[PDB]
Amino acid sequence: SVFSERTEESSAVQYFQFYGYLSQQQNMMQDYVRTGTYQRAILQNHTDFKDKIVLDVGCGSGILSFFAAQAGARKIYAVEASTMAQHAEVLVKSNNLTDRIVVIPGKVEEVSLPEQVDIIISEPMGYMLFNERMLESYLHAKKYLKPSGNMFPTIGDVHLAPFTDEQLYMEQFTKANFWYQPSFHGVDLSALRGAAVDEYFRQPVVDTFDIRILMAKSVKYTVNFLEAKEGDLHRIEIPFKFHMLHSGLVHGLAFWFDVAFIGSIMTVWLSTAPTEPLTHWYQVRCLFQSPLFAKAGDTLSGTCLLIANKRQSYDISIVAQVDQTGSKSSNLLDLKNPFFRY
Amino acid sequence: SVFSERTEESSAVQYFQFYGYLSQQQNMMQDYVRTGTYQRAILQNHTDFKDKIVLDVGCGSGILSFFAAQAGARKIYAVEASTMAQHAEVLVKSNNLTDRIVVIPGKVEEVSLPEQVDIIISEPMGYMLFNERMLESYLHAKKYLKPSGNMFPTIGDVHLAPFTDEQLYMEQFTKANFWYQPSFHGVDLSALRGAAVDEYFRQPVVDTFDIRILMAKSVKYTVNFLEAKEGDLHRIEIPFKFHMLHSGLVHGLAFWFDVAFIGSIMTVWLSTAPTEPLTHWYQVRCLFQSPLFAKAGDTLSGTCLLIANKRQSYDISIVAQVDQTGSKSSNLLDLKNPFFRYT
Amino acid sequence: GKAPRKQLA
Ligand SMILES: Nc1ncnc2c1ncn2[C@@H]1O[C@H](C[C@@H](N)CC[C@H](N)C(=O)O)[C@@H](O)[C@H]1O
Ligand SMILES: Nc1ncnc2c1ncn2[C@@H]1O[C@H](C[C@@H](N)CC[C@H](N)C(=O)O)[C@@H](O)[C@H]1O
Repeated sequence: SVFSERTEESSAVQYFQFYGYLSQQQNMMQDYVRTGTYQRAILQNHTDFKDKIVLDVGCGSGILSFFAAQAGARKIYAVEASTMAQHAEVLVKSNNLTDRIVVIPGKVEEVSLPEQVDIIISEPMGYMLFNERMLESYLHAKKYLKPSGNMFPTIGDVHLAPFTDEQLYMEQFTKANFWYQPSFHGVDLSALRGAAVDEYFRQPVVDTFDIRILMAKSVKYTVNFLEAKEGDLHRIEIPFKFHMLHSGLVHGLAFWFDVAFIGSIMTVWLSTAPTEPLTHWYQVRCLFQSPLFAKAGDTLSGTCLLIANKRQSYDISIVAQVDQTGSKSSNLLDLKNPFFRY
Repeated sequence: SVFSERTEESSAVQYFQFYGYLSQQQNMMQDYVRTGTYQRAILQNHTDFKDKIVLDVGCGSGILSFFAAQAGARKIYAVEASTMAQHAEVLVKSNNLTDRIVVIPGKVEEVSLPEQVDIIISEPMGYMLFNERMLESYLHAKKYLKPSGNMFPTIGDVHLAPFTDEQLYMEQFTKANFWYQPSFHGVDLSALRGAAVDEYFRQPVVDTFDIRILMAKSVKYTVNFLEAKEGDLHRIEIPFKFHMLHSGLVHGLAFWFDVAFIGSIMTVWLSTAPTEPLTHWYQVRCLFQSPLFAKAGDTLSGTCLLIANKRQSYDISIVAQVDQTGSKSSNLLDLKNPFFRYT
Repeated sequence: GKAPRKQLA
């Protein structure tokens, strides 16, 4: 199937094992901003569900299918590939909604639905929006969507912006400088200095921060899920040209994302921005190995390039330069293995 | 090969990906008790290394081999399956020891050595001693050992003791009770509460603790690395009978381990016990499903059965009873999926 | 397991 072609089956086992654990479903469910905003998006746009056929892509515990049922959906196909599907069916029975929610175990790329649906709902957002590659499964599911059918969420914005955080940079630099020692128990490690710096700065940093660390207005990259093909997420090129508002050392680029549920009654936004209350996605920062010096009024220009890999993630390349001085920073990051600093 | 026979390919990929990170090698290296004791044991027993042939099973950074080279080893074979082998080679050249340390990329049971060896060094101990199943790779390397050759470390003692931790036990139901509510955003979640409880109890808890929770002297199960075979570790039956020193509710079994480097000059101990300073192994605790009341003087008997699996770990079966009352309990735990609690 | 060796401070 389309899934197994792009996914190393060893990565797939881990991935769906992780989501088989109830503790991990609990973790997402307890994110009240996430779960509460999803419920609000569905219930406030009840006309988009009243007597409709729904697809829930990756239902997990089935929480979103229950919201669709609360909003008057006639039939809801809840597709889930992990063993969590079993527990979802238990909840469908215990909540007396066997006539309306139908759990379909399996990968959404492989299962068969008896009919086309009026609306697809899902929560496929990972860190930096794109980690896990579930957006492709969400887009892939449009093969079941009726003409002019809706997507919840409808669109996704990724925001990137340059930041200054001396303490963060030094924390990582100090770790890598373990390998700068000339006599660790009598042993010279210093030849592995460069490799150590490479390794540590390959890790994106997932935590939150104050917005005052941001040195410019963010650049927005938008994906319209109504229009996008799953092939559009194999190679994501995001050019940027920041006008620097503060002078100082640029230690990297900070990333967050918003999604919008564009309904027939209202548009509801779920944001993971540093200006907004904390979600379980936090924010993501990609460090440069050496920061770039910038004056206020300068332009920091370059390209963030996301190349989808077969471990359900992306290899990130960020090229950036200060145009006024020609000071340049090239970086390669492994989104699959981040540093959870919080 | 033997490794591929007993190990799932995907478990193996993930495992050697993990040790391929300099950050993880570093984590072990900067465990001062661990790295310091290994160095101290190798150098104080300089007669065992002076002009001898050595095998380092899973050299990683090469650290332990460099310690052997510091003690005057003629030749040191450094075997490492992960991509860390490349970095180890870089350090051999940069420390001017290409003549003495040879780095062999590959699994110890798949590669070939030019010659046999006088002594084998390794640090193959996981938490609860046996996790990762690297002890089997260690024992397997005796095919390259000369007769009367030595093992560093030479033995390993796993320690088991009953504990009382009422708060640790109750925390499991506190966490699981998230699911016990009739309207989570309109949804009755309570049907899954029992399943949540089972999930948490399947996890051994890796952290440290105050020794006051221990209710009896530990019982040890010993593995002599000179004598033991790989097969001895496929099924590890650890019987126990605790002479209870304190009265209370016993909530589970606490685990730790020591190893000894039995050299010609002296015997050096590396302990991960809760009486000693903290190591990166911490300690491990496995809860019973139901607590048992025991009086000081009673005997709490049973078995800890460790059954090896193909994910480089063990399924833990623990059965225990208070002999004087008949009251008994058990649990099944997954050693590869522990809850890291000192985080 | 996923992280066989646990992090030490
Ligand atoms: N290709 C796929 N087919 C079916 N399910 C998937 C696929 N990829 C990921 N999933 C599941 O989608 C879920 C993603 C969760 N973030 C969402 C859980 C649930 N829908 C909720 O909103 O709480 C996980 O349970 C995954 O196991
Ligand atoms: N079957 C095997 N063959 C070769 N190397 C292995 C095998 N199993 C585990 N290892 C390696 O053994 C090392 C175990 C580490 N605890 C020791 C690292 C290093 N010797 C040190 O003491 O710091 C890891 O780097 C593993 O990659």
